Amino acid sequence: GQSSQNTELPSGLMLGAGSKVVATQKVHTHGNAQTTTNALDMMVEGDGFFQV
Amino acid sequence: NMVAGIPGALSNQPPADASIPQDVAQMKDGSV
Amino acid sequence: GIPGALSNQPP
Amino acid sequence: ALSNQPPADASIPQDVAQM
Amino acid sequence: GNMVAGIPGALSNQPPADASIPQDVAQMKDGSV
Amino acid sequence: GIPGALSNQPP
Amino acid sequence: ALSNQPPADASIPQDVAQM
Amino acid sequence: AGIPGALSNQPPADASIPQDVAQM
Amino acid sequence: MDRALFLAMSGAKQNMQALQLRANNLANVSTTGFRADLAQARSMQAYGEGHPSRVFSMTERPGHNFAQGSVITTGRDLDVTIEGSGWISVLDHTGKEGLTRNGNLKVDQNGMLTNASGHLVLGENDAPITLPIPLSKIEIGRDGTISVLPQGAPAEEFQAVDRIKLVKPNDQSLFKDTNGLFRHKTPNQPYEADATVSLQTGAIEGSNVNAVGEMTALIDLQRQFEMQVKMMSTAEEMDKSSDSLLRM
Amino acid sequence: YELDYYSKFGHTDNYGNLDLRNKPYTQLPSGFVVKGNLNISQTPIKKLPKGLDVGGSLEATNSALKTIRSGTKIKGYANLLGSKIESWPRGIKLGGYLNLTDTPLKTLPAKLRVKGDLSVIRTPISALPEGLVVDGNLYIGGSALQVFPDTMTVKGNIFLGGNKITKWPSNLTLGGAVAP
Repeated sequence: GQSSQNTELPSGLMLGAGSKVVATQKVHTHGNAQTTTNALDMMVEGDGFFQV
Repeated sequence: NMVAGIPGALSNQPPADASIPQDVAQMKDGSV
Repeated sequence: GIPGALSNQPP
Repeated sequence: ALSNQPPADASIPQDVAQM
Repeated sequence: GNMVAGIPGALSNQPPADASIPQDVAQMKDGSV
Repeated sequence: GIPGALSNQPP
Repeated sequence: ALSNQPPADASIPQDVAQM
Repeated sequence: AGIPGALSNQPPADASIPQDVAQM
Repeated sequence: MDRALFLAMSGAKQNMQALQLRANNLANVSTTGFRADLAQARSMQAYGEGHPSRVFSMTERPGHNFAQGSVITTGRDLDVTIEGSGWISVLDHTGKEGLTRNGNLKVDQNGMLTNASGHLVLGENDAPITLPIPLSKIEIGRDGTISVLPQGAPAEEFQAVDRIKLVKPNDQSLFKDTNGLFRHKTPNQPYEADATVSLQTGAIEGSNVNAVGEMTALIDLQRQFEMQVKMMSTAEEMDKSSDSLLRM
Repeated sequence: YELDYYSKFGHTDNYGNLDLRNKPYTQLPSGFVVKGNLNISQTPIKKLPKGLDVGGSLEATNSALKTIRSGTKIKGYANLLGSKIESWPRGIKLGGYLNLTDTPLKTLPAKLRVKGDLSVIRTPISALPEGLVVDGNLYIGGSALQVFPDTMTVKGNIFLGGNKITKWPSNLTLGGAVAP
């Protein structure tokens, strides 16, 4: 498993192993507001999470 | 002296392709 | 004696 | 290489521990 | 009557984990019977 | 004979 | 033809400058 | 002689005239 | 038998290795900040006594494609892409510093700025950037300056806390290491920050792999591979026919 | 006709070696620079341009080359086998050997230095220049040479090849052996 040295020569040729998905990142961008007539539904503008 | 090594595909390669173990390649010169 | 030869006996 | 004692049978186990 | 026995050919030359030879026949390989 | 030997006669 | 000394081996370098 | 553009199997040295080929 | 059997085998073996390098390129088309790998073959002759008829070929990596990757506009504040040439200096798990072009940054529970690969992002003092834990709005600058708003502070209290270390060395002096990070070929070469590298915040740089370029190279490795394996069979055929010189 | 910039590009390899074998070019532009080796074998070229620069070795085997002008820089060796060169100019910076076998060469520059081997095999040359220095092997086989100058220097072997030498140099230090 010796590495480095002359990487632009046949001696130091390096081969990859493919690709993978490392993380499924949640994009917490603030969404648009829906105006409803129900008086029991609420919204947070800006940072914040409701607690249940 | 005795001369030896791996025959066939591995030896019939350029030295850059390090298929042959280092000590076995030494035997390919001479030994006693 | 080939340095580092495999053996033929259970490890 | 003529010996006087019959050669032992080769063993091909799944695990060398249980051999 | 100290003989050696077994199924010749492909069946015996598989490793023992295949379990293709009957155990009774496979045990006549060490000189038994 | 062989314990698992097969017979050449009808069963 | 024949000779009184062994022929040299073959050089297969990845860079002729280093031989 | 024969062919005029034959090669040389000796490694390049740039100092010794290759005698492998029929240099005549 | 004849040595042309192994001379062609040594060529067919390298074509498979070249095929593996192209396979890694196409697997990394969706990867972020991926620099394509070039594949080339070197002709090496067996110098010695005899006619110069045997020449081996080995596949080797001559370099990488450093062209700008595809930029993906995502609207995310912590997404940065290098405008033109330039690198981001990060340290891997072991600690050795290296260059990266993946600007899929994130902030951990302690404020340390990392990327998608987990490498820590270097700062102005050649140290990992550690931002205050209670942030309110991160707004990266074009030059790499990170201006953050402390939590609960008025919108007019915007202050800079760090500047991402951007390095633009000669691309031909860089080699990809065993983990995708580009480092200097010469050991112990300091990575000096550049004042010309710019960061387009809100966008992500994709891969630069040309899919058709790999596909059209594949169809030629296959044909070259098939020609050499025919040579192996015809060298086998010649030896079998010449086996009738010892019949007597 | 003559080689142009675009025609030059179509005879150059990856590392910069110009290949003009059998090509119908008659003259090269002055101040010509070659990145690597130069090959003008079998060419109708009768003259090399002034200010010629070769980053490698000059190959002119079995060519029509006749005149090389002074000031030419050659990093590698010079191979003028079978060409039509009649004289060697003074002041050529040669980084390698000089092979002049089977050429109509008649005169050589005084106190010429060959950093490699020298060949005058089967050449009509009558006498070697005074103060000649050769760092390699000297082959004079089949030539018309029969008298060596008063002082010469050969750091390798000297091969007579068949010609008879009668007057040997008074001051000669040889690193090798003399072969007939």
